[PDB]
Amino acid sequence: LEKTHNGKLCDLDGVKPLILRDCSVAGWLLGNPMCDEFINVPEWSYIVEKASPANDLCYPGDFNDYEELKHLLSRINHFEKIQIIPKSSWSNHEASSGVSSACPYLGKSSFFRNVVWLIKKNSAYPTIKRSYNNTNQEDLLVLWGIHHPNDAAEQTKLYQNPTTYISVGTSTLNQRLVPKIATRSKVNGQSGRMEFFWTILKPNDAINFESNGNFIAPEYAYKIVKKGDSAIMKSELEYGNCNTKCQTPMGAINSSMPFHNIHPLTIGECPKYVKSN
Amino acid sequence: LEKTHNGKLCDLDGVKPLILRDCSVAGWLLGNPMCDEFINVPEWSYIVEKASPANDLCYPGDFNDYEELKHLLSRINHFEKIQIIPKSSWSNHEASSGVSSACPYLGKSSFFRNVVWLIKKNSAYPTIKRSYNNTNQEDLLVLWGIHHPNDAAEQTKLYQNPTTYISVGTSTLNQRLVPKIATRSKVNGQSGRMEFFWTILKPNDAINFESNGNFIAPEYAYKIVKKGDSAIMKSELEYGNCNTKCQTPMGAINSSMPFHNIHPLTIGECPKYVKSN
Amino acid sequence: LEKTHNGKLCDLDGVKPLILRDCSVAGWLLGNPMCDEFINVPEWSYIVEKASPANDLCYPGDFNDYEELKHLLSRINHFEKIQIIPKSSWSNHEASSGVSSACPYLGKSSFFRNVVWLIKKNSAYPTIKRSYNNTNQEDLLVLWGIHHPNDAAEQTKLYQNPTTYISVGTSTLNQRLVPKIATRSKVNGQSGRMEFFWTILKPNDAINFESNGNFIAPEYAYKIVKKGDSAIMKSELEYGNCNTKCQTPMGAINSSMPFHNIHPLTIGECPKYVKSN
Amino acid sequence: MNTQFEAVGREFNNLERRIENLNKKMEDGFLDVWTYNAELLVL
Amino acid sequence: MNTQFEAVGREFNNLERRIENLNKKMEDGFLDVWTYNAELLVL
Amino acid sequence: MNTQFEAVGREFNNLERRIENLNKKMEDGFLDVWTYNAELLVL
Ligand SMILES: *[C@@H]1O[C@H](CO)[C@@H](O[C@@H]2O[C@H](CO)[C@@H](O)[C@H](O)[C@H]2NC(C)=O)[C@H](O)[C@H]1NC(C)=O
Ligand SMILES: *[C@@H]1O[C@H](CO)[C@@H](O[C@@H]2O[C@H](CO)[C@@H](O)[C@H](O)[C@H]2NC(C)=O)[C@H](O)[C@H]1NC(C)=O
Ligand SMILES: *[C@@H]1O[C@H](CO)[C@@H](O[C@@H]2O[C@H](CO)[C@@H](O)[C@H](O)[C@H]2NC(C)=O)[C@H](O)[C@H]1NC(C)=O
Repeated sequence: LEKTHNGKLCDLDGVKPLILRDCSVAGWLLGNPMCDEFINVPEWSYIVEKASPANDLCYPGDFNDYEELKHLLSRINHFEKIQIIPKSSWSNHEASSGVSSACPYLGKSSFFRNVVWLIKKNSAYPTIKRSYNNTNQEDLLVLWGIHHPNDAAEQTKLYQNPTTYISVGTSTLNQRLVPKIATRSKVNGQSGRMEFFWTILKPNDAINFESNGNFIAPEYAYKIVKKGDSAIMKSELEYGNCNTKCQTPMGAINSSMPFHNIHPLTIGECPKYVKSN
Repeated sequence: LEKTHNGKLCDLDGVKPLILRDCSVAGWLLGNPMCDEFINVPEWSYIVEKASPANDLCYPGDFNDYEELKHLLSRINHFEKIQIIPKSSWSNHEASSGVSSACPYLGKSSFFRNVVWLIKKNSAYPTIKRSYNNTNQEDLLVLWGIHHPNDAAEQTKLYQNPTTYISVGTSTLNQRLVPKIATRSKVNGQSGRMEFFWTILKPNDAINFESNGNFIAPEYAYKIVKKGDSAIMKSELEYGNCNTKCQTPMGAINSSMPFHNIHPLTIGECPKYVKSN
Repeated sequence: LEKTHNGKLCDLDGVKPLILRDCSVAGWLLGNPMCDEFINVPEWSYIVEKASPANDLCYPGDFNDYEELKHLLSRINHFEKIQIIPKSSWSNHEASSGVSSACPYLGKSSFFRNVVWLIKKNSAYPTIKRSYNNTNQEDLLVLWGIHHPNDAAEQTKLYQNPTTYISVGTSTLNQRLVPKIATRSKVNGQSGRMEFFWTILKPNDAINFESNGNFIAPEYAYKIVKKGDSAIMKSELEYGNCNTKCQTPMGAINSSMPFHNIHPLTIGECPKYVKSN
Repeated sequence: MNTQFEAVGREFNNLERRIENLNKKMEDGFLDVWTYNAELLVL
Repeated sequence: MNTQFEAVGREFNNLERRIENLNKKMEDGFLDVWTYNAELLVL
Repeated sequence: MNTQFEAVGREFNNLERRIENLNKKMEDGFLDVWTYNAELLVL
C-alpha cells in the first residue's frame, strides 16, 4: 500500500506530457491568442488541464459537443496542424478585421487564430462556397463557427443580409446552422456569441461550406497523425522535469507495491487503487 | 436484517417532507390551478411524488429538460417564490384571458399561475422586451413557455403576426424558440400544445426576453434559498404524522440492525440494503 | 466451466430466430429492396444482425433515434405489417417515380418499399393532409422521412415550393421538420440525403401528417402483436438448423455446468459467464 | 461494511430508455454484489 | 450464485462515445468482479 | 488481482448532470467493492 508520491508531473517513459498551463482544450484547438505556446505541439504521452483554465473561450460562446471531442482526444497522441483555407483567398469578404477586445493579444484586439471571422465588403456579402478534399493519409479534425449577433441592426451592419445560414456537408455530416439573435448580458465586454462546431474528415472525403453570413471559416485544421493510449488529466501542478512509469493528478509514483492510496485516476503501469488507510 | 417498517411517511429529524398529493413536480412549479396547496411551501427534508400524479400538465405539452430539473431539485430544500414580471405591467398585450378549460379552477377556465399566456390587443402584438436583473444573494429558477397553435388561422387570431419567435438571453443562455404549428389529437380537449423551459439565473446576472408572439411569460420565479441533501421519492403513501431517522417508499424504519430488506431507495441514517430473505 | 459450443445459431425452444443475413434493422424496417426476404416475417425468439450489414440505408442518410428503436425492438417478438396510406390514394402528387439508382432492385432504380417518395405533379405540390386513426388493439410502429436536396434548383424541380416543411402530430408527438439543403460528397452516387423518423402510435390515437414538399410518406406501418423477452445479437454466423436452450454469438451451448467461457452476451437459460481459463 | 453501495433514484424520459436500462442494471448489479458479499460473510 | 450479473448488448451512435465507454467499463467491471468472486470461492 | 477496476476520467456538461452522477456512483461503486475485496483478502 504505497502512500508516497513525488508531488509533480513527469514524463511517461521519456515522452513529455502536454501541459496546457492556463489554456483549456478549447482555447488550444481554436487558437486563443493567449495560447500561442501551443501553436505547434510535439507528440504527447498525456494531457494536463487545470480545473478552471483562465484562457478558454475569449469571445463568449459555446463549443458544441465539447466533451465528446475531449473524449476523442484521449486516444490521440499527436496532431499536425495544416492550412485548409488560406486567409489570403477571401476575395469578396473582408477577412482582416474580424477581431475583438474580448480576445486581446498584447493588449490589441485579436481573435482565435485557427478560424477566420469573415465580414462584409463593399456593402455586400456574396454567397461563400468552399471545399477541402482531405488528400492526406490521415483523419482531419476540422473546426468552424457561427456568430450570433445581438440584434437586427448588428446583423445587417456586419453581414448585409438580414437572413443567413451556414451549411456544412461531408459524406456523413448534413448541417445547416442559423444565427440566433438574442439580447444577452455582456461576458468579456461582449453580448454577441460565437458557437463552434467540429467534424472528423475521413481520408478522401471532402467538406463543403456554404454561407451568406455569420460564418466563422476555418483556416487551419488538424491531422491526427499518431493514435494511441492517452488521457486528459485534471491537475493544478506545473511540470516537474522528472520521469516516471505511473502518474497521478497529485504527483508521480515510484513504487514496487501491489496497491496504492493517492488518486483513483492514474495513467501508465500502476499499482491498483484502494480507499484503505 | 430488519424486515419491519411502519407503512407510512414521517418527518426526517423533525423536518416535514413536501408531499405533493396528486400534483407532479411540473404542476407544482408551473402552478397548475389544482395545486394551490403548494403556492408557498415551507422548507422540506425530502419530496414525495406519486407514480402517475393526476395534476401535471393541465394544458397538454412538454416540460423541457424535466428530468435534469428534478435532479436539480434533489439538492434543494427550500424555494422562496418571487415576482419578477408583474401581470399588471403588460400595457400592450392582453394578459387576462390567456386561460383554458383544460386548466379548470373551480370549474372555470384558468391557467398555470406562475406564467402568463399573453394574447394580442387591438389587433396588434408589439415586440416584447423585458429584463430581470437577479439582485438577490441567491440563484433563481426562472420558467417560461411557448404556445404551439394548431394552425395558421389560430396563430393569426391569437397573435396577429404569422411568423414569430421567442429569444431568451442570460450570460450563458442563448435561446431562440419558434412555434411549431401541427395537427394533433386532442388531449384534455386541446390540440394546441405548451412547451416549457427553465434556467438558473446566477446572482447579478440578467435574463432578457424578447418576442412577437406565442410567448408564455414568467410572473413568478423561485429563489433557491436553502441548498442541501434532499431527494424525490416515488410513493403512494399519505402523510403519517410520525417522525423518523430513516425513510423508505414502503414506510419508515425504527431499527438498530446493520442491514435491511424493505426498499433499495432510502433516505437518512439507514441500515444497508440487501436482497436476502 | 463449459468451454465448448456448437459454432452455429439454433432455435430457442423450437422458435426460430430472425436472421437478417446482409440486411440491417434499418434496411428491414424501411424496406430496402435488397431485403424482400423479410417483407413479412414470422414470430422470432431473438434477432441476428452482422457487424456491418451491407444493405442498410440504400439512399444515403440517417435513421433518427435509431439505437432507441433497436432497444425497443429487443422486447418485441412479432410485427404484423399493415397498410396505413395506400400508394394508390395520392391524387395530386406523383407517387410512382420517387426512385433512385442508389436503391437498385434487379439493377433497376427502386426505393425503400415501406415509405413513398412523393414528387410534384403538373408543376404543383399542393399541401398534403393525411390522418391515420389506430383502430387496432395493438401499438403501431409508424415510419416516415424527409428528403434533404443538394440545392435550391433541385428543391424547386422536385417540389416546386422553395420553402417547405413536414409537420407530424399525435397526442404526444409535435414535430415540424425542415429540409436541409447542403453540398455533400456522393454516397452511393447520391449527394442528397434522406432522414427517417419513427413513432409508436398507441391504440385509439391518430397521427396527422401535413407537408408542402420533401415528404417521404408512409405506406406500411407495423402492428406490434407479440411483446416479450427478445434481443439483437451481433454475429457473423449463418443459420444452423439445430435447436438449443442457450445461444451465444459464437455458437449454441448444450451443457449442465454452472459456469461458461464463451461470450458474455447470451440469451436463454444459461450458465453464468466468467473470464476464467 | 459502512461504505457499501447506496442506490439513488434517477429519472429518464421515453427516449432515454437505453440509459434508464443501463442505470437499472447497474443499481441492481451492485445490490446483487453486496447481497452476495453479506450472505457469504455470514457463511 | 443464481443471481449474478448478466450482460446485455446495448448500442450507441458516433456521438455517444462517452456513454458507450461508460457502459463498456461497467459490463466489464461486473464481469471482472464475478470472475474474481467465482475463482476465489473455489480457492 | 491484476484485473481489478481501473477508473477513467469522463466529462459531462451542465445539462448532463444525471449521467455525471450515474458515472460517479459507478466509479465509486467499484472502488468501494475492490477496497472491500482487498481489505478482506488480507483478513
Ligand atoms: C477527393 O479527391 C479524390 C482524389 O482526387 C477523389 O477520388 C479519386 O478520383 C476518382 C473519383 O472521381 C477515382 O477514380 C479515384 O480512384 C480516386 N482516387 C483515390 C486515391 O481515391 C474523390 O472523388 C474526392 N472525394 C470527394 C468526396 O469529392
Ligand atoms: C445587474 O445589476 C447589477 C447591480 O446594479 C450590475 O452590476 C453593478 O453595476 C456596475 C456594472 O455596470 C458595477 O460597477 C458594480 O460593481 C455592480 N455591482 C454589483 C453589486 O455587482 C450588473 O451590471 C447587472 N448585470 C447585468 C448582467 O446586466
Ligand atoms: C380515433 O377513432 C376512435 C374510434 O372512432 C375515436 O374514439 C371514439 O369516438 C368517440 C370520440 O369522439 C367516443 O365517444 C368513443 O368512445 C370512442 N371509441 C373508442 C372505442 O375509443 C377517437 O376519437 C379517434 N382518436 C383520435 C385521436 O382522433
